[PDB]
This record gives sequence, structure tokens and C-alpha cells, in this order.
Amino acid sequence: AKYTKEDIFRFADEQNVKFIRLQFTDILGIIKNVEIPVSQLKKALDNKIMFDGSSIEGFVRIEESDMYLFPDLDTWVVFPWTAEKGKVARMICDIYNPDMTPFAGDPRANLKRVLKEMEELGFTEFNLGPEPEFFLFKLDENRRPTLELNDSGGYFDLAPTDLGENCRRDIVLELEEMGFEIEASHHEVAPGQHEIDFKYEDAITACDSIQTFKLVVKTIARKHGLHATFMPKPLFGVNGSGMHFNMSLFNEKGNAFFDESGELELSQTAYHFLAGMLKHARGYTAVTNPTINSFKRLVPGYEAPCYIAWSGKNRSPLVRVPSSRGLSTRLELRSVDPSANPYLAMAVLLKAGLSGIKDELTPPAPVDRNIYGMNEEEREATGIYDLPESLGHALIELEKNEIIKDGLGEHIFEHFIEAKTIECDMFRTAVHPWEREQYLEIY
Amino acid sequence: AKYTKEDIFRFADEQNVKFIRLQFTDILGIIKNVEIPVSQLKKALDNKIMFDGSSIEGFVRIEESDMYLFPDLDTWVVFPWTAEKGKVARMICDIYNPDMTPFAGDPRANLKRVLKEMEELGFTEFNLGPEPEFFLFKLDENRRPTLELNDSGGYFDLAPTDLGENCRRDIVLELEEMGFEIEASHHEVAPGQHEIDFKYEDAITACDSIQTFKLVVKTIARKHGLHATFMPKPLFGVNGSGMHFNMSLFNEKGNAFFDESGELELSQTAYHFLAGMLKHARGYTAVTNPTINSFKRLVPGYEAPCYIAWSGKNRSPLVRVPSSRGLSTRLELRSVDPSANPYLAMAVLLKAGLSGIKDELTPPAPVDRNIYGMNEEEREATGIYDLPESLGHALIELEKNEIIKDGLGEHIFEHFIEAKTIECDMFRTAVHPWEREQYLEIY
Amino acid sequence: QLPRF
Amino acid sequence: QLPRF
Amino acid sequence: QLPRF
Ligand SMILES: NC(=O)CC[C@H](N)C(=O)O
Ligand SMILES: NC(=O)CC[C@H](N)C(=O)O
Ligand SMILES: [Mg+2]
Ligand SMILES: [Mg+2]
Ligand SMILES: [Mg+2]
Ligand SMILES: [Mg+2]
Repeated sequence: AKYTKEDIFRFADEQNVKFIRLQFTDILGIIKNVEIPVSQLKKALDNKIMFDGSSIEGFVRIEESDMYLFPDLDTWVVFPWTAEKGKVARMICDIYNPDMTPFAGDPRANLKRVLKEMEELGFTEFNLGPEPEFFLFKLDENRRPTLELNDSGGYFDLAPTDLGENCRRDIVLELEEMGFEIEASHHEVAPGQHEIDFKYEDAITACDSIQTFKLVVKTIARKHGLHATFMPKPLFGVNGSGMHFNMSLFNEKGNAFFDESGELELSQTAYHFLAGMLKHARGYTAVTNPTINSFKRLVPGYEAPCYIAWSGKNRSPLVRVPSSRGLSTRLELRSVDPSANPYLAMAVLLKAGLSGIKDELTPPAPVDRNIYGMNEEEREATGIYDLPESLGHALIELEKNEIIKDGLGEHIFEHFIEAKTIECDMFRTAVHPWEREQYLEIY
Repeated sequence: AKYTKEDIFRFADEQNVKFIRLQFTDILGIIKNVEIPVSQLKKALDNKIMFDGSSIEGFVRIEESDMYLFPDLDTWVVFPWTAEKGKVARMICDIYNPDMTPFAGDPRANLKRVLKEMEELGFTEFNLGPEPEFFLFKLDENRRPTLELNDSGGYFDLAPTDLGENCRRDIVLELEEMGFEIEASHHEVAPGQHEIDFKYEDAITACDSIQTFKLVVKTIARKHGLHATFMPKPLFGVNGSGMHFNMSLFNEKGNAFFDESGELELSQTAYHFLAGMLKHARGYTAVTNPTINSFKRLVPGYEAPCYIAWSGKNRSPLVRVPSSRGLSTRLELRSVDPSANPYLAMAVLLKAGLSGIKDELTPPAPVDRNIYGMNEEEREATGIYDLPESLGHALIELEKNEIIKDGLGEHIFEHFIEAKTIECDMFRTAVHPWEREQYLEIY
Repeated sequence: QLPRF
Repeated sequence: QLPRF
Repeated sequence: QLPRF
């Protein structure tokens, strides 16, 4: 408990806020919110605000359903770009049924349920550190995004330099001012691609920070006449954007993944987690990569993962074990992209790891022989398997796997499947200019 | 034997031709040709012209291979648009190995081999009538095709009218002048879409007429400042272009598909042919629809077939039996599109029908209950199955089926798969403006 | 249900 | 072999 | 069926 009701009232009085954005996240990952004046703040703190819960279902909503808006006090953040006519503050809210029960269709509530299951098994917390990457594009005269990148930088290069501009520096400075724990910030391989790293927090706090980071980055980029995009693969032939997740599991003693007497200084819990993560990777690939553009990133030659394998040092492994040990022991999943919903991805990953721990599965031997060297047939003999190549195949794999369904819940699973099938059907029947360029003149 | 060598020499002398285009068709269906002066014509008639046979393989060619250019005398056609500085004539040529053996990789030779097998089984000829449909687009200032149709017509409508233009009328008039047997010509459902029907000839003659028709239509449309395209689906939300094939099998007595004493006035041979065509439809769907855009046409609601079923009167059946009987008895396959190679499609269809006749398979009962009414699950209980939804699935079905491989030959099968797998990969890894308009600002 | 379509 | 790419 | 809409 970081803040209380009285603290929130005092903050609202002293910082002179007149608007509060009670925000939440739908199934598709879009940040939505209800806007209330400061005069209603007390009612908001009484968990008495009603709204339409069907919006959580996204565009596939059918029937209006009334739901409560239980806010979280610890998520109180005051925005700085609010001029002087009253400031704006936000609090991430939980969704509750009218019968005082958390909504099963809320991704945050689902993540809380999965964390409760993990605590039941014996662990304390699930620390996560994300590595989101984003692209910056120049705006047009009509304030519309173009295809021109802001700079032709390189990997870890000092490309933006000093003397103005350097949108990454301004973004990180305002994030630090807003109260974000930023570890580092650097230029990525692709031109105009930047990465900012976070500190390791709890699962829920990390997901909330991810959403707030996306919002703040987009707003600040728009401030400087730029468009910040988190599309997995905005351009062809260039490196994509990833959101590598470094996860660690903790218990009463400390880090559960660390064991000085184990092989690679890894505990049996870490190996069981690896086995669970690798066994069901084909299952949750749809959740971790929920867009059609996502599977355009999962292609060989751009450091994105393409095969289900783990290693400590390899060219684009699905799961990577960083060399750091002790309390910093962690497992990195590299298949996640910034377009994914953080809550759903964390829920499915935690469910897979928990299932692996419960079943005590033995992970396959790590591969370090450049699996890209052989053909598909030459590596299918071993345990190396391909990730789904399209969103439809990933959806089929979701519909087959049961543990991921249990980790998502029936409501979320059904609505996610419906929305993604509509998206796939919409993309399949479209006629793209590629087809015209390839066949209009030839045929 | 319609023409002899002396006839060809007399024609060349009297019509004053100075150029001869010895033409052929590659695996991908592109018309290719070697151009020789009239002074070499005698050598051309001696089957002594050498050329690079690897061009038949298309872009997947590796090693240069020398091959002969056996021409066909009956295909002598003199083009009318040649001004006065010498005329241009063409003859479709067969490809022969240097050891005086027909090339196995030539689609025409493969079709001849399949026809030889059919004659061995006891039949005489395989009459075919195609129904090609094409779109007309207006050219730009730089003589480049645009997306604007030439007219907003309708199905069987008198849209182009009189008083100039009416490119369909000019095309059919020049085709009649060139020596084409045109049955009818009309406006199709889509605006700017036109169909011209042919008379029923032999398989080889029908395929040659199809290729010549494509060439002549494109040239004449270019003459009047228009672009004629045979793309299966140039535009979204509009009717596609098809090349329905009406096939009939003949014997010494007459039409083998006609029997006054049989059900529906159809012989047992016709039913065996139907069973063979329906059994392997999932197999040769790749050959009949080889482009990525082709499967954009195979979508419900635009009269294109989507399910493996046959009927005498139904909304978009895969195989349709026209009401005409007697010597006009025929089976119509509607899944073929103008982009397909006529020789390969005829070869695979003949192989499927011949296999059905040899195995004496019983065809499924015709469906007339509007299969579109039920869902996929409600119709999968019966014999109704879906056609492949993408080129990749069709390629997999080809790689599984053996009879279609036998009907294509090893050389053609291997080169076709190679080129089509490349097409799939190129399309799969591309980033289309659809994604940059659905996930750009969203993510 | 289908604003996308 | 592959000039399409 | 209904291409008018
Ligand atoms: N240098 C890197 O590891 C970048 C990886 C790449 N940007 C991705 O999204 O996976
Ligand atoms: N009226 C029709 O039958 C046209 C059919 C449609 N043009 C097709 O390509 O299948
Ligand atoms: Mg990185
Ligand atoms: Mg990383
Ligand atoms: Mg027609
Ligand atoms: Mg027809």
C-alpha cells in the first residue's frame, strides 16, 4: 500500500487537477478510459462508477453490460502536459461485476488470477523486465505519418548526437520526471529504431508501466513532430521491433532460478520453467504475436526467433539465458513484440512455466551449432521445430492447446479467437498492390 | 494435315513476310518465341533450329540446355498489324531433345503424351471450349495502366453501345478476320469485364487458340489506349475473371458422355469422369489456380467455386453439367482462371478423368440445397469439402497427390513447385500497405 | 460485432 | 535460379 | 444476388 484515499485527495487538492482518466486495457491491447471531473473523485474512490464492460471485448462486442470501475491507488500519476486550466491524472482500474466479483474478461484480473495460482504453488513474485523497441517517422504537412525515418543510425551508435533534436533523450528525461525507473536507452540496428530499458518490477506493475510508456512515447513524439510506432515490422528488409521479456521467479528465500550447485548455475525450477515454456511455445505464439504484421517479423536473417530452441549464446534463439546470476538470474523470451497485450502474454507465459514446474518436464539440450545452417528436414530430426508462419496457424495451435486456454479463461479465449479470425479473414480476402505489380502486366 | 511445307513456302512468298516468330509456352504460361528472318524459313521447316530449352523452366533455370524447335505447320497465322515493311507470321513449335526425342519439360509435349494415353485407353479426342473473361482499364498519360475501368456496364448489358469505342466489337472483328471461330461475346457482371466464347476444338488447338487470343486481345487493347488484363481478381469486392472449361470426350461412335438410357441422359463414362474430377480436385487446384491472386477470387459471394461438389443448377458449383445433350454433352469446370497454363490444366484434368474412368469410381450425389446456407461443420459431415484457401496449401496438396504428379511429369512437377514455393515465400515476407494502415497508429 | 469489416 | 527476388 | 447494395 503506497497510497491511501486521503493521500489521493491531498494530491488532487495540492496539484490542482480537474480531470481524472480512469483507464484500463481491452482484449486487443488498446488503452481505453472513462473521463470524470475531480468533483466525482470521491465516488471514484468508492468503487461506485458504472460503465459499459462490453468495450473490453473490443469491436466484437454485442450486448451492453454494466460493470464497476475499481481503481488502483498505487497507479496515481499526474500528467505534466496539461497547461494551467487544471491538470490531468490517471489511475489504472480493475473491472468488477455488479455482484462485487472481478470480471473474468478483464486481462488484468486474469493476470491477477494466474498470479494467485502461482502464489498457491509456493512462489512469491514474478519479476519482469521488458525491452521495447520503437520506430520514429517524420510527419507530413497535414500531420500524417510518412515512411521517412528520423535518422539513419546504427546499433548502439551516437547517431542523434547533441545540438537539439535527440527525441530519445527528451523522452527518457520526461519519463524520469514522471517517475519511471529507466535502466538504459540506445539506438537499435535499424535506422530510426530506438530501445529504452526498464527496471525489473512485478508483473502487474511492469504491464502498467509498459502501457504508460507506450502512451507517453507516442504523445512526446507527436509533440516534436514525429510519429512513434510499435508495429513489429513497419518496413521490409529492415530489422523489426521486439519486446523481449526477462522473467524471474522469486520465493521466500530469494531467486528461485538461481542455484550455485546446479548446472549452468541454474536451479531445477529454472529447467522446469524452460521445459514448460518450450513445450507450449507453439501454443502461445498467437497470444505473444497477435497481429498479421507480427509474423512478418518472424523471418530468418533479422535476429528474430524462428525455431523453438533455447541457448545461452546463439544467433536468435527463442529463449535466451543471460550470463548474469545471483538475484539477477532470469530467462529471456524474444518472440514477444510490442503489439502484444502485456497482461495476456504474461498470463500465458506464467501458465506455461507453472505447468512445466508441476509436471517436472526435462528441457531439451541447448543448441549452439547455428541451426540456421541446416535445412528444415535436417533439423526436424532433432527437437527443433518451427514457429507458426501465419496468424491462422497460430490460431489453430491456440485452439488445440488446453493449458493456454486455461491460462486465458473462457471469455478472453473466445473473444480473442473471434477477433483474430475476423482479422485473418479480412486480410485473406484483400487484394494488395503487390499482386497487381506481379500479375497485372504479366497476365 | 491442313498445310504442307510447300503451302507454307507459297504463303510466305505471296503474303510477303520477312519475319517468323517461332513461339512456345513455358511452365509459368508466358508466351516466349525466337524470331528468324524469312530466309531461314526453310531451315525452320527442317527442324534444325537450336535454342536454349532452359527458358521453358522460367526464372528457375540454372544450366543452359540446347534443344530443337520442331514447328507445327497447321498453326501458321499471319499477323495483320505489320505495316508494309514485311509481314510477321508465327507457328507454335514443339521442343525436342538433341537425340530426336520430345522434351519432357515442354507443357505441349506433356499434353500430347497424356492424349496418347487417352487414345490408348480407347477414346479418340478431348474437345474443349473455354470461356475466358478479361478486364479493360484506361491507360495513363505515360501509357501505364490505371485502376479506372473503361465502362460501368452490367451482365449481358448493352453498355458499350454504338458510335465508336466498343473495344469488344473491334476485338471480335479482328479475331474473326484472323481466322478464329467465335461463338458469342458479351459483357460480364463486373464493370469493364468482358467475355468472348470460342468454338469447341481439340485440346491442343484449344490451348493454342487461348494463347493466341490472349496475345491478340492485349495487342488490340493497347492499340485503342486500353490495358486488357487476365488477372483473376484485379479489384476487391468485384467479380473475378474465370476461364470455365467445357470438356467432352469422344470415341469412334460419337460423344462418350451421352447416353439416352442413362440417368440425366449421362453415360457411365461421364459419371466416372465426374468422380475422378471431384476426387482429385484438391490435388490439381494448384495447377488450375497457380498465382497468389487466384485464391483471392475463390471466395464466397462472387459466383466463384469454393466447395468440391457438382450440380446441374446451383449457385457456383465446382463442376456444372450444362443442359445441352447429344453431341453437345459436356462437363464444365469453373475453378480455372485465365492465369493458368492451358496445357498443364488440360493435362491434369485429363489425367484425373482417366484415372476416374479406370477405377470406375462412383461420383457423389449432386447437391442443390444451397450449401452456402450451412456452416463449414454442418456441410463437412457430408462429402462437401473446401478447396485450398491459399497457394501454399494447394502446393502441399500437389506434393501429396501422386496421379497429378504422373500427369505432369517429374521435370514439370519439380520446376513448377520450385517457382511457386518462391512466389509464396516472396509474398509471405512482404509488408503490404494494408498492415501499414491497420497497425501503424493503432500500434 | 463487425465494425472492422 | 531466382531473379524474382 | 444483391450487387446494388
Ligand atoms: N540487436 C537485437 O537483438 C535486436 C533484435 C531485433 N530488433 C528484434 O526485434 O528481435
Ligand atoms: N456470371 C458468371 O457466371 C460469372 C462468373 C465469374 N465471373 C467467375 O469468374 O467465376
Ligand atoms: Mg534490442
Ligand atoms: Mg534482449
Ligand atoms: Mg461468364
Ligand atoms: Mg460458364
